[PDB]
Amino acid sequence: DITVYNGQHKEAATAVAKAFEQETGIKVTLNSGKSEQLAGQLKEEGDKTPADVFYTEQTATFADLSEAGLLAPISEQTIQQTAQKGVPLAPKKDWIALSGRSRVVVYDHTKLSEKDMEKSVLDYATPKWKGKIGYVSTSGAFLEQVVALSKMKGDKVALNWLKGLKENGKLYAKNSVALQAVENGEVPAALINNYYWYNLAKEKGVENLKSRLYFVRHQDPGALVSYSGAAVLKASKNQAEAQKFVDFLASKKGQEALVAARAEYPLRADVVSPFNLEPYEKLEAPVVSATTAQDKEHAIKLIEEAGLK
Amino acid sequence: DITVYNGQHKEAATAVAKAFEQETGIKVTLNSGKSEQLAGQLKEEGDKTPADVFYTEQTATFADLSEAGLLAPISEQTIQQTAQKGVPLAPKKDWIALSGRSRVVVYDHTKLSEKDMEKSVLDYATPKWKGKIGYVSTSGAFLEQVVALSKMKGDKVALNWLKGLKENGKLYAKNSVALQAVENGEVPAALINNYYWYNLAKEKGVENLKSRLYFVRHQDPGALVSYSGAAVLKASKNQAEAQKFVDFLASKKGQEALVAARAEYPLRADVVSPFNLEPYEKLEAPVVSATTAQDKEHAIKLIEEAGLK
Ligand SMILES: [Fe+3]
Ligand SMILES: [Fe+3]
Repeated sequence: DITVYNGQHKEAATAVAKAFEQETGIKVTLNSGKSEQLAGQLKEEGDKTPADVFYTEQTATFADLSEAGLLAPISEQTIQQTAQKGVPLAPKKDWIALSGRSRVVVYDHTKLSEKDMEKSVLDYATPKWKGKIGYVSTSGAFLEQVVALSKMKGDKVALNWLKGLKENGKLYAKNSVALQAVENGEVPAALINNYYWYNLAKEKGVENLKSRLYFVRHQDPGALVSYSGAAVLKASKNQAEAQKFVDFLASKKGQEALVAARAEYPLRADVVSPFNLEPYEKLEAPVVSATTAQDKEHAIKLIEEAGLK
Repeated sequence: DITVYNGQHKEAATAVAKAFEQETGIKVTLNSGKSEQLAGQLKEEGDKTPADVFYTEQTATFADLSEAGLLAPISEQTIQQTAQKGVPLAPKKDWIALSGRSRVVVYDHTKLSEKDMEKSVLDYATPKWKGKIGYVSTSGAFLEQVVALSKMKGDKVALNWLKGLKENGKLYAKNSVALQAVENGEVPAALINNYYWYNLAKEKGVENLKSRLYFVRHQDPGALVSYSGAAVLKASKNQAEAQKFVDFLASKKGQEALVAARAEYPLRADVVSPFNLEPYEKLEAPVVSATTAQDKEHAIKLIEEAGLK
């Protein structure tokens, strides 16, 4: 049996866990929490951690752990299975990307049309959007967005964008809350990840939603796709089973289990999401290098500088 | 007017040069030679080089130059244009990949069928292939193959493969010569890059060729796609024009010019090669990280160790 530190949304974890149990008879115990505290805790437990696997919303969360040598290597053959355009590869083969989440703009289509949308994510952080654009600065994908800005456009552009959000945007604690804020009409638009919308649409029927998704495309930084993944703890006592679980998540059955439950992009070529996602290729997402521990600290620095935290 | 140090096959360079001149009225002077000597020479000339642009068969050739800060940065927007699955991105935005070349096995179809081919590139380096498999150890893509082996399979596997080639394979000075050796029946099969074959087929008619291509697929290291690219010299006096030339090579018209002449894969999504190449996606090529200067030295070391050089 194995213990999974779960930084993914609960519905994602349960779905793959149940499937795995069903397929193999290995029981999975989930210890759920926010991707960051979890990463922190693993550093602190070191070789005494009870965790076997760490499953998180953002591969960027693996940077520190990998640098400190806390993660075990995966087979190259597994890694190759989810290697698609834009997907980061762990330099030490000690973590794997498994699903993609797109940055999107959600907006109230009963107040706006595509026609009112911007051609760049940069443009939302302006007075023109004063108190009209929601954002989530504590979001993991928000930080990746910052790193992407900095790498694609440079620090000044990035900083300006942050300062702009601070002055003009409405801050929400979580992506889900931001999405609700649009539906409830608190704000007309918000920057979040794609999956929340589709998920909400399935529960409620798109016909009943005020909100719709807008894709920035044309390789803008705001077209960023970031990835969720997993890693095996070097400290694990149950290597056979831990490895088996990570491999399963990269298999056709594990990808199917995940995509059925959550509107994230599968990374295997032979799996179709049932959610009718906007086709990857049409996203025109830019390719960005993997976020390193140093990239991470740097983005944090900018956020602070802009006075966001 | 600009001066291009040309490490690409002459027919590639001329074709893009002519096109560029035609489109812009800027004259291009080509100084042709082998990608390595050229790279060496640029190091040696430093800030006194007369080169404006360096155009080469293998992006790996840029590693040293970039490390020494000899290359100028390109626009991120240009870089994004050729960023496809598997394509390496320059960490300092100071070089760009422009076309892909696949590793392939060519074989005499009047002596063998696919059925006699191997499922892995590893298997050709065996006694079963004694004096029956041609290889080119001085080839730029050969070195990349070595790096890929080492990164995917580890050093021992790599070394074994090299030693195997040494004992069992027939060595040729160049890819073209290897290809001819198959046609002339000196060897039944050889490891080269895809473009030579297609090019030969167009001049001569496939119906007149003994040789055919075999793709290893399934993410084997022998399914490697490596890339040709260009860079602007930091020392250039003609930056405006040099940059314009690199941007042109990444444009639709520059990619078209190239693919018309040479059977390499375009990297832009809106360009179709007229050569009827095996579709990229069907190659099942593995994704490998960019070759660093250090990777390069390491591969050289293995080659030596195996007694190849
Ligand atoms: Fe989330
Ligand atoms: Fe060549």
